[PDB]
Amino acid sequence: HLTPEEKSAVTALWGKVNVDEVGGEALGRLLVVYPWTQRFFESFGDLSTPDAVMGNPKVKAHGKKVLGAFSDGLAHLDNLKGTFATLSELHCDKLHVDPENFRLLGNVLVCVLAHHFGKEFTPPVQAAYQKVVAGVANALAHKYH
Amino acid sequence: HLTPEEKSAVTALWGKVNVDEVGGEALGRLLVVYPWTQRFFESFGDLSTPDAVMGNPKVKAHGKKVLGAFSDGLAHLDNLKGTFATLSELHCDKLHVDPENFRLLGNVLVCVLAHHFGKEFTPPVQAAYQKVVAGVANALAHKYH
Amino acid sequence: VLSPADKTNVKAAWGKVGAHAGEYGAEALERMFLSFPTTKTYFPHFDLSHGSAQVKGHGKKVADALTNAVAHVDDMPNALSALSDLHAHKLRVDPVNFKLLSHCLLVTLAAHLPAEFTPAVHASLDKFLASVSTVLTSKYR
Amino acid sequence: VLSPADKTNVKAAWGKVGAHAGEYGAEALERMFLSFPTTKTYFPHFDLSHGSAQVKGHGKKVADALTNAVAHVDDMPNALSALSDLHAHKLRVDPVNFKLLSHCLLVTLAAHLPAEFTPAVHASLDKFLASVSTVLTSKYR
Ligand code: HEM
Ligand code: HEM
Ligand code: HEM
Ligand code: HEM
Ligand SMILES: O=C(O)[C@@H](COP(=O)(O)O)OP(=O)(O)O
Repeated sequence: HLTPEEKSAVTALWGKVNVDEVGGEALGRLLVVYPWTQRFFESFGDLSTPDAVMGNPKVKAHGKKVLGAFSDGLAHLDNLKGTFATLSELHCDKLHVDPENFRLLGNVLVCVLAHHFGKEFTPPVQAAYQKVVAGVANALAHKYH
Repeated sequence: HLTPEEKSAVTALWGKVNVDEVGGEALGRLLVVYPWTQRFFESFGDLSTPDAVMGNPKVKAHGKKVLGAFSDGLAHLDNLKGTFATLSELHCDKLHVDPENFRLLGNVLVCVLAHHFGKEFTPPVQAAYQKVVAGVANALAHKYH
Repeated sequence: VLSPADKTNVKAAWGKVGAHAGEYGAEALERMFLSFPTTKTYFPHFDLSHGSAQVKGHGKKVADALTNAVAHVDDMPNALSALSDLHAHKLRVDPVNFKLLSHCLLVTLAAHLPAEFTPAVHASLDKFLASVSTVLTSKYR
Repeated sequence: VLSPADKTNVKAAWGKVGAHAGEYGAEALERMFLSFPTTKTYFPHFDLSHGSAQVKGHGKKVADALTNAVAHVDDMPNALSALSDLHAHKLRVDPVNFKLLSHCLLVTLAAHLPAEFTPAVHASLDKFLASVSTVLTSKYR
């Protein structure tokens, strides 16, 4: 998957991330750019407009939890399958969440990281993160049956 | 992965396959159903209508070598990557073929297996072949950089 | 866009489906749940076992929408508007799934139409299923 | 479709692209080649190294076409008629690839427009580029 220079650059950039704000903002953007994804959160309240979504505390709170697990996954870049196995079985058997949502969240995350770091989210850094979000998507999807 | 029953269903169905024939039939149909794939065969001559494709002798001669390699891979289900390693290198470095073509041919191939075998290509037999064609395709896209 | 030969082809193939549309609809769904297990995340309320009544009933509705699309093949955005709304606003099935079902419907037809599933008809049905899908997701955002 | 709002959003972000379009296209392309290597199969005739001249030129060409598209948002099928004939009849790039360049174009914009890349605008740009991609592949079969 990642070369060692890629592993390094990812860790390097992650350590400057405020996982709380980035998670809220990513899930927020997910619900706004791909509205059908709101289907899993009707109990979150007002998701009627973009600021209503980005401002929604349940969206923000779920975003933080989700990106937290993701973040914890960045310490398992050698066996993401193993680290998300439980969360994968959960998202399938219990939450009935279509894995494509994990890929859509992945790209929104990449756009958020780019938006936050500007110039520093270099083409090479992005390439490394594309490998990671694709790995986390596949790992999360690994157990669906 | 395939379960020992899926491997059996696959090998047994493949034993009934005229490989040269299925090869010409799947390549031809890929070129008719997704005509943009004809971009790699300007040297094959006339590809203007469905019959001009299906009956083109260069398209038939080529389907033969393509499904022949595919057929060999089926005798190596536990090691598709190594089996297809040198053809992966060639399709990337020399022919410059986008791997998405391998997935489109995988699906056309499943359609040709169902059309030929009729009821005998049962939904459980199809699931087994879906894993095989996705496997070949991932195996042929592996050496791309 | 569907050409005159495309429509002739769809109509010929679908015409031969005839009274079996419901059954074929159900078989394509089973092929899909079996081949693409992630698609089952949209039916947690269905007993999905072979031959279930829920799946049988749903296949008939899917095949009936398609039979309608063929009858109104030159006016699909309108003939499918209600269904399109249903999918964009409530079901919200992610778009990548229509291709999976479309593939399983083509496989189901191939399996059943030895004489009619020619390279040409296969090309036209694919374009048709792709067009029905685009209409059904056209209002997603 | 693109709403009257999506159009106002697209014009504003793109207006802010200024004489930078060439550099951002080239950047979008470099990001795409590096992140999704299978896209390089379409340019075995380009030097694809960083700061490569052909990439810089193609980048400008791609940007200018979008700039023309933004200016003709209401009527893109037409503004892009010739470029869609070109991708459908000669280049024949597989459709899976347009979503990859589009993503890369958004990452590029976000990385350069912190002020303007709001959630809503991110939404509109995404719809716009998929709409462009759709026109570009509408004549493929
Ligand atoms: C990016 C990979 C993702 C990770 C790392 C992740 C992780 C998590 C975690 C930590 C939980 C709580 C599990 C527990 O009960 O202990 C969860 C729940 C959930 N996730 Fe995921 N998730 C991801 C993406 C998604 C996406 C994209 C959607 C759909 C838009 C989604 C929908 C849900 C739902 C609905 C729940 C339950 C919500 C609730 O009960 O309030 N997840 N996720
Ligand atoms: C199951 C997938 C595939 C297999 C097993 C396969 C295998 C082969 C074989 C064994 C060769 C001959 C290699 C040589 O000439 O040294 C070949 C050549 C070639 N393949 Fe593939 N192939 C696959 C699918 C594809 C697809 C999907 C296309 C493109 C639509 C493609 C395009 C070509 C081309 C352009 C050549 C060279 C033809 C020529 O000599 O003019 N292949 N392939
Ligand atoms: C050929 C494309 C499709 C057509 C023509 C179509 C047609 C239909 C129709 C006619 C209904 C019944 C509406 C009613 O009850 O009034 C429906 C509902 C539904 N469809 Fe779609 N559908 C298609 C693809 C999809 C796909 C790809 C999936 C998911 C993988 C999906 C998921 C569902 C579900 C979850 C329902 C609710 C069924 C229930 O609870 O009974 N559909 N669709
Ligand atoms: C946002 C969608 C796209 C836009 C607006 C766009 C724009 C253009 C333009 C303006 C040309 C120049 C043609 C001329 O000089 O007459 C062209 C060429 C070309 N495009 Fe597209 N394109 C898009 C996506 C794609 C994709 C996704 C690929 C590949 C992954 C691609 C690959 C090509 C290639 C290889 C050429 C030939 C370039 C050369 O020989 O120098 N295009 N495109
Ligand atoms: O890592 C690998 O060598 C293979 C094994 O898994 P599959 O290809 O079967 O998913 O791919 P990856 O884990 O990246 O998805």
